[PDB]
Amino acid sequence: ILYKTQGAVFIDSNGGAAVNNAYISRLGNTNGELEQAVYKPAGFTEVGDVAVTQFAGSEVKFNSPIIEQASFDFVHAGRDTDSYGLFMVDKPHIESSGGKKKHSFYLINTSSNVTLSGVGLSGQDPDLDSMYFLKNCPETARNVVRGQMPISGVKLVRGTGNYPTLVLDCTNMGSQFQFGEVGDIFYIKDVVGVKADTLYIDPVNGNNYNWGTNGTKPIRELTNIAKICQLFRCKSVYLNAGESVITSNTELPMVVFEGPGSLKANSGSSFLIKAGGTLSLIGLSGISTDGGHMFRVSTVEKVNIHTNCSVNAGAAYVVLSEVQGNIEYRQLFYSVNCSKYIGATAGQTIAGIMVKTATRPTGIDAAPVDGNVSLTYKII
Amino acid sequence: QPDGSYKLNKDVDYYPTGLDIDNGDAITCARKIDINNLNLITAPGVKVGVKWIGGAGCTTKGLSIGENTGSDITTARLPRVGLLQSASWGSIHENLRILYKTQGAVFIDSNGGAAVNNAYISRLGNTNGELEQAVYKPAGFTEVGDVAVTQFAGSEVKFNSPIIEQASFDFVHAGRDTDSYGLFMVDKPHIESSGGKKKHSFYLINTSSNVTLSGVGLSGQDPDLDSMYFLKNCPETARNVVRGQMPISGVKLVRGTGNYPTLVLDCTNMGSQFQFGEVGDIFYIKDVVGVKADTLYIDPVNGNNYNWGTNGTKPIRELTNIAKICQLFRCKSVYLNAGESVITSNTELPMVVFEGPGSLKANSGSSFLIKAGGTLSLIGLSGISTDGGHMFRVSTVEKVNIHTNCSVNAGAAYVVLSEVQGNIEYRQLFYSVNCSKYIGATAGQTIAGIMVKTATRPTGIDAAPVDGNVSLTYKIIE
Repeated sequence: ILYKTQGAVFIDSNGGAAVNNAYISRLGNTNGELEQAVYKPAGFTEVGDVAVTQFAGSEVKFNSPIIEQASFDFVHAGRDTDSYGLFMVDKPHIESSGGKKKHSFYLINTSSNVTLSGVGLSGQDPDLDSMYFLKNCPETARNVVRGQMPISGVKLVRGTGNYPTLVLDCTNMGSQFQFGEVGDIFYIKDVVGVKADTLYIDPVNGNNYNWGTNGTKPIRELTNIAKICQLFRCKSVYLNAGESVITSNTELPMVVFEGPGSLKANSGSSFLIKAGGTLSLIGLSGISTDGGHMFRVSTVEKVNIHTNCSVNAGAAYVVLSEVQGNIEYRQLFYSVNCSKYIGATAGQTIAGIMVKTATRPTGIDAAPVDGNVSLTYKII
Repeated sequence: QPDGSYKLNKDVDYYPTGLDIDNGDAITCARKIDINNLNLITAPGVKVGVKWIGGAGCTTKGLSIGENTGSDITTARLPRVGLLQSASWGSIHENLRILYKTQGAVFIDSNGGAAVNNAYISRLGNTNGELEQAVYKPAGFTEVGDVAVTQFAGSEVKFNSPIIEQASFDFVHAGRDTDSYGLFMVDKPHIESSGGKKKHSFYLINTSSNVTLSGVGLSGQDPDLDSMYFLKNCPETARNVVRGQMPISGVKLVRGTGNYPTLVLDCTNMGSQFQFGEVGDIFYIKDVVGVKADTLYIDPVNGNNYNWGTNGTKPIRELTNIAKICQLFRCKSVYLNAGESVITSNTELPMVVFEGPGSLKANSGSSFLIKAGGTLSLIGLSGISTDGGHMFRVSTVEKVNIHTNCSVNAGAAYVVLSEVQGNIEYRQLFYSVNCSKYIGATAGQTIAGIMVKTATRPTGIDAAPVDGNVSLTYKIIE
């Protein structure tokens, strides 16, 4: 199909239908972005030519399509009632002159299974163009990505709606961590068979579009660092120079933090500890808060907090347990300031404390925790 | 031509590249060509059956090349190279049937979106097949032997359910020289060869791949050299993903060259490969999803490092990769068969239960390395000792528990040296222990708890069981 506005449109009942080795191309992409789709689901309101459009419950199988010069390679909506209609594309060969493109898979209220073949791109707008756009896909939906990412860097995903649905299933990422972008990490639901050792943060030069798992492409904010480390099984977080801040309670992953950066909780906010393990701050320029307790622990699992950097909780505590907790805190050298090292909101939390520095609130050597904490050991 | 004119190519070896088209150096005149059931036979010795050059969007169904003349291949009416294809994006070959002598089909340069569906490609028997020298092949492929399917220079043809028979090499595939572009894609290859003669099935050079195994295949008769996969210089960013079902008969999975592992087992149905097959070279496995094993078996006397190690009848021999192997297959324990399992350089131990009659030994001043939190348990072993180095070097800040229920001798060194600001609990149960300190640290404070429950211990350090860089949380002695 050589087309001007839309290549092929698939609507309503098409069960078991197949489209094999299609070759669908606009005649060049000049003014392609100004075409207006004629037959389209109500949820697709974007301007731009569309190679393949599918909606209203249609579930055609697309096997190895070649798609050329399109603003949108695929627009697919699930059925309005129940999101029925799986978007299925196996090894699409997607290309466009000058790298002009808006989205390759614009997916509305739907699930999908796509296998990439290493051929593809994202468009030139550094903000809006992405391989996937997930629009209002429901909580039970899954948009599964297998195969090989393009060799050249792309922005993977953007979306609207309250639920993540993108799944990386052993996706071959190539050099995307270094040269591409995730776009909006919010929309990734889970990741299988893809790992990275370290997440890089840079509050000055970082960019939140980045994956963050390659040092040349750090992210900027702390908002999603627990999510990202959980997804890619990161062992460390590296904080580049400057102050990494939160203004709302934010989870920290249980890993080693290193680098010249510092951590700051503002607006009365706290860092949240939600999983067992060890949190280590090693060699940072420091951590402090402007008035909230520093770490709020909401897990009953064994938590070790290891601070080898400057610590200042002011009038608040280094650790507040919101549950019946089990905590070991160790301060190594540098300095620490707080009214109590550890406290808890109710009836007992067991804790062990070591504070190895002369620069500490000496006056609480004899009473280092509030009444709701009982000590297993105290090494000061 | 030099003068700016154009002449029809009559050169047998010529094929156009994407570059040639763009330069204007070549213009394809092959559009709207369709083949349906053509049988092509050839006098013995003919170089090439079909040149599918520039055939973008052209299609084929039931194209048969080569005659099954008889048992003697040198006299058979078939070409040396069945099919040579380039610049044929969007072409489709259905039910291709090639009987060849040297190379079945060759795909080079731009073939974007091309498919080869249900091909049947076979040499006419494997007699002297190993001596065939491939004619059109990437520079990185220097081996001798016939090749059913060859692909290089950025060609990425989708192979759907091919049947490949009697080949020394089933597939030789190289990624593009500059950027490793060109995914090797084969869904369900049906691979057989008489007398089980074979070099490799997937010889992959500087490339990624996605292969779904269907349950039909083998590896060659050479016990050291023959393996299903050969991964030659695949880059750090490449992945060679293996899905589907392993062959019923044991095979050797993988060998390679280069410094980066790229093979991925993605819910691969291993069948009984742990018991009857071999990994070959564990170095080249990058990661494993949905494949598990409870126990890793080591046998310094009778083991073979080609083995998976996860079945008791096929233990591996050395300790070098036991941490890597336990991480991949999520092993819960390691069984040491009788004998001394030794290291001569610093080697990581997985945080699992070690049992069996074997002993562990660190020679040449080496140490066992503890790099992750959890519990390392040595239960009922014939002992662990070093010839002078610290026994366990801890480089993680996570909670580490060390539980030794066997004889322990670190000599003048420590049982545990923390190289970090550690958090260690050590317990010695019965048997005997010897060391200068149970726990020490390279620097500034490491918290520890210790229990030593045996009378055979260095009693002189009951009072100072750990060095000055370690602070005790509890101490249970006597």
